[PDB]
Amino acid sequence: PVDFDNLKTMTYEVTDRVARITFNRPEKGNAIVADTPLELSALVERADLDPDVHVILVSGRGEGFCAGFDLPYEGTVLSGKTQALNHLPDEPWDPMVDYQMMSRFVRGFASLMHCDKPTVVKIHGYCVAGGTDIALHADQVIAAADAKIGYPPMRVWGVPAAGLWAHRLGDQRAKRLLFTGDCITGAQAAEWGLAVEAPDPADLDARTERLVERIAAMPVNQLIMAKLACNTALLNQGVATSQMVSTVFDGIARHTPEGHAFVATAREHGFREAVRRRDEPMGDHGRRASDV
Amino acid sequence: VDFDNLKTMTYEVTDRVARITFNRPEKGNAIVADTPLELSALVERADLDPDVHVILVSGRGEGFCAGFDPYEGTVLSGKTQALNHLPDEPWDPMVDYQMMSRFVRGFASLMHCDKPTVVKIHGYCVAGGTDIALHADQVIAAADAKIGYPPMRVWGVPAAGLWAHRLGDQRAKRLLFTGDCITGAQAAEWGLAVEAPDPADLDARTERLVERIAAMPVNQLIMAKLACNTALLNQGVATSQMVSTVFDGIARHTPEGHAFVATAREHGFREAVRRRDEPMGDHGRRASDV
Repeated sequence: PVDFDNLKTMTYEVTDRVARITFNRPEKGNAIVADTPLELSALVERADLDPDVHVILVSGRGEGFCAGFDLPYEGTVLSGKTQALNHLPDEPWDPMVDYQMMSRFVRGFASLMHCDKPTVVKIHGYCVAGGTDIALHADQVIAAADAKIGYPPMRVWGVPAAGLWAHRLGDQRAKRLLFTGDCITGAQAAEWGLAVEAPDPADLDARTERLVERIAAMPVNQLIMAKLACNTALLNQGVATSQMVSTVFDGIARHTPEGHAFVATAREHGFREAVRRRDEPMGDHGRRASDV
Repeated sequence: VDFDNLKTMTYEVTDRVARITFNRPEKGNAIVADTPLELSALVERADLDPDVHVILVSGRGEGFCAGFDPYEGTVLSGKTQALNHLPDEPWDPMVDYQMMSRFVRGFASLMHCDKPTVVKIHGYCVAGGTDIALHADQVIAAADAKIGYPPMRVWGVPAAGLWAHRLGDQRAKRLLFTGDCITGAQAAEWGLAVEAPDPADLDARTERLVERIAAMPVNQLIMAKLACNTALLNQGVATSQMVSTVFDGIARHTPEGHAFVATAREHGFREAVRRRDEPMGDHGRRASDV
């Protein structure tokens, strides 16, 4: 059970009518850990139920919003032992054991889509890999013009479990990114309709505060109705099915020969080196742009 | 939810079957604030237990469920919700939606969970009871069980929004345009239930069904449910549920809804219900002759 007085991965503060959910592992690029979806969904529910909250603002401390997945469950399918056993390469694995695990990460992230009140994600720096599985669920994404946004583990070791790229970008632009693992800038993300605006990084915080203040100025009842109305169209696109099959695919990506070889490199040399070997050949390692 | 101090239902695993059994028979297993919370917590517990293959939901007493029967400083507080049911001031349908949608969210655990869910209906499953039951993957009903949504007559619209998905347009409308109930035998004929044993055989036929499902590997079962649910959810279930939950709030706040409550306060709820149904000839356990 989440303890609001001892949160592990993020902070919560209500200022006037804005509930601020702020990731708090800056030293690790706010990388996603087992408590991340639990804390996110609990805090989103708390904001939903607080009559003084009109809007939820999600952001991260440090150099970027979120770098993706980090490299009481005993006797459950989610136990560390069960999951580790299910990642051995030389024995048959169980994709449904994997599904039960990864679908619950996505379930927690999807709180930003299915909650009653408006959600805003502010992206500075980078929002890559699993970070996008969080961000794309938000109602409004506002990104620094120079932010790096995409899903590089398409190259090896993941398929976006949230399954939202086609819903947020359309077929052609989603395929452009998922067939390459390439990232786009925040500026491109606004041009492509992934973000609602892309202020220069110096103006990001001010434009974000401006956006959330305008939303918070609206009555809660009006906001909830607008969201229900818009979500009828969104969910009718088959979002639930995209997320299910993508979560299955993500488990497959982590268990193919390619996926195991990436993990073997990370085990031997660290995740940083594994990521370097993945991206340096493509010219976009680090904060580098992919020139889409 | 404290698994050692449950208020509305019990939880027991026998072999590979997780039994979630309602435990307020003196109140017809009527739904209260804790019911959706306990249901969804126990369903999750079952999903995560590798020794569980199937979830069996049932009720103690004379029937499955008769329908609807901490949050301080939240929108769900008793004070906030009571204020929102006053007749002579404008009410807020989104304050109501935040409350009723969360009952439905809990009940929808039976649809969205990973493992198969079976509901066993004896006696009755009416009104809010059907908002729970129709989410289950398999419904098995005594041939003489009474099933339907009588508060379509006044004071509700089925918040789960599942009748058209489970019966198709014509049969759903037949029940929702009248508040009539069907027997368990008719539920099987109409595909709402997978079978309708005589009441003396229901428990044995239910154990038989759950045993056949429990004999399958968990991974196979989860995949079958995922594959089938793609088609189910593509019917627009999310939308049906959302709009119906808004409509249920409306039903509770129309002049008709408020008049029903005024009758319940003067004569008691049991008598307000008798006066609703007796003119339609189907009060209590009486059949509707659909």
